[PDB]
Amino acid sequence: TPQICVVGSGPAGFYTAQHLLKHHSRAHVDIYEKQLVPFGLVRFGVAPDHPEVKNVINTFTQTARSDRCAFYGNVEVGRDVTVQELQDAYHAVVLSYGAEDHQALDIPGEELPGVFSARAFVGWYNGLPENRELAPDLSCDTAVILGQGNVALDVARILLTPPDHLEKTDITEAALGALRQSRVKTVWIVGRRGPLQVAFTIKELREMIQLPGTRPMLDPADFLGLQDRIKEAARPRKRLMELLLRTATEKPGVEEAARRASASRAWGLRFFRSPQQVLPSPDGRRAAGIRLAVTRLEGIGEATRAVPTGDVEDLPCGLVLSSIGYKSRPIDPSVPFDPKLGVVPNMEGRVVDVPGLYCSGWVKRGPTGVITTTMTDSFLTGQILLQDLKAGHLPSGPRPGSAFIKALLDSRGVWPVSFSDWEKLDAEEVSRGQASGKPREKLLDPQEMLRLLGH
Ligand SMILES: Cc1cc2nc3c(=O)[nH]c(=O)nc-3n(C[C@H](O)[C@H](O)[C@H](O)COP(=O)(O)OP(=O)(O)OC[C@H]3O[C@@H](n4cnc5c(N)ncnc54)[C@H](O)[C@@H]3O)c2cc1C
Ligand SMILES: NC(=O)c1ccc[n+]([C@@H]2O[C@H](COP(=O)([O-])OP(=O)(O)OC[C@H]3O[C@@H](n4cnc5c(N)ncnc54)[C@H](OP(=O)(O)O)[C@@H]3O)[C@@H](O)[C@H]2O)c1
Repeated sequence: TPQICVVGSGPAGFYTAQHLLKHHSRAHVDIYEKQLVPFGLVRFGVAPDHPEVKNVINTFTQTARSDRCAFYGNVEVGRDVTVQELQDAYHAVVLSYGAEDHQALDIPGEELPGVFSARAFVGWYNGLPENRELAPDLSCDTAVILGQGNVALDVARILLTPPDHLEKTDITEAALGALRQSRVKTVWIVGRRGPLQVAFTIKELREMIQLPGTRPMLDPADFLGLQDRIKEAARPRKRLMELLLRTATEKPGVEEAARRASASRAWGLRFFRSPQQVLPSPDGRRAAGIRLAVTRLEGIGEATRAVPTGDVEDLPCGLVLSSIGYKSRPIDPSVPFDPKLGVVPNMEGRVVDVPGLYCSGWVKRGPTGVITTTMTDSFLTGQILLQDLKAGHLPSGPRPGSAFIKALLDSRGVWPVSFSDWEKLDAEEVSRGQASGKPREKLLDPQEMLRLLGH
């Protein structure tokens, strides 16, 4: 009986466990997670107004209910148990811990109150325990978001959606409250390159264009030479550039021009600007604006880069959301790590120079890609592992698995959360939502969570 374990319970951990159980009839798989509950970014990242994306949880639940799979919540690898200890107890270990940081802006004024990263803002409305006291100040009337990817569109969208539409979703009661009292009425999404280089996709661009109660603000002159610099383009991108182009140079209708007429809120895209400094309010207590540098594009195809002209533009606002990407961090200094790419160095999932040690997901390929991309790349890691198994390259001797790790957890006084234990937490979340008609009301205090379980 082979013993294997995974580090992290988001999509890379679970899709890696499903492949192993299906193609090896006796292997046992244990999954370790630092949060008390499973699923990663499917629960704490995907927006609450996107319930259909979260349906992969059903396939995860089936994997976890199998008799050769076990879950161990509330365990922080590299702190409560080290990577070397798991390497000694199992025949193989799979690092799937994602990317827990945000890329920093690194400019004068970033520390001023009213400045936040998108990732801290998303964790706030999604119920991630460490951000439950974020208390963003929504009493200003303008918000500026830096960077143009799908993450930037999701915070602009929760900021501008009429609060009643968010009513029946799983958003936090506390975040819902605060959005009801917000004065934010204008949102700007600022990029350093031009339209041709945006990072978001079409389903997401189109929901923004149609968001009830709002209107779009695109400038006609940023869009010159578009419809020509896109002759040779492939279906995907060209379609996207024509939705942006339509929306920015074509006359609405009698109805659509009137929807735009009575809308209390507005959102716009800005091009050729780069974050230079956050401006302080007269007495310094908060943020009052952002000073952007003017830029010009030099280079060809993908590979184009933005260069500065020497000019500047000051933009007033009371809320700055930094959305220029996430980033992985080293977990345990015994583990290799490349600080330039933000990944664990590897060759098709094999950690460089570390027999028995593998990787899956964002920590294996970088912090980009959707759930389906994470899924199939995880299937690849699992194939390489099972072939290394069958050919005899893993420890050819009996290994204890959880019998040994559980003895250490006990001694250090760490209480692991099992899947049946999650089934209970899950049920309490469901009944707590029953009165307000939400699918659930998320539990946010770890201490209370442990209490509801009997400790
Ligand atoms: C805001 C946002 C919205 C997104 N929306 C979509 C969408 O709508 N559609 C889509 O298809 N994709 C979306 N994605 C992308 C999707 O989230 C990723 O493709 C996917 O979750 C990456 O999976 P992962 O397993 O690598 O990592 P993650 O999901 O991050 O999971 C890593 C897991 O490891 C745990 N962990 C971390 N450190 C440790 C440690 N030391 N010990 C133990 N456990 C640890 C984390 O707590 C977590 O549970 C979104 C991403 C973000 C950020
Ligand atoms: N529905 C979905 O499928 C979905 C939904 C949400 C999230 N996700 C995914 O999850 C992943 C993470 O996304 P993400 O939005 O945070 O990142 P992303 O997609 O890579 O976009 C990052 C942005 O920040 C910019 N940038 C980088 N450094 C900058 C700097 N120092 N100053 C200014 N701008 C800077 C980039 O501009 P530049 O282009 O010039 O460099 C780019 O606009 C993506 O793969 C996203 O697609 C998917």
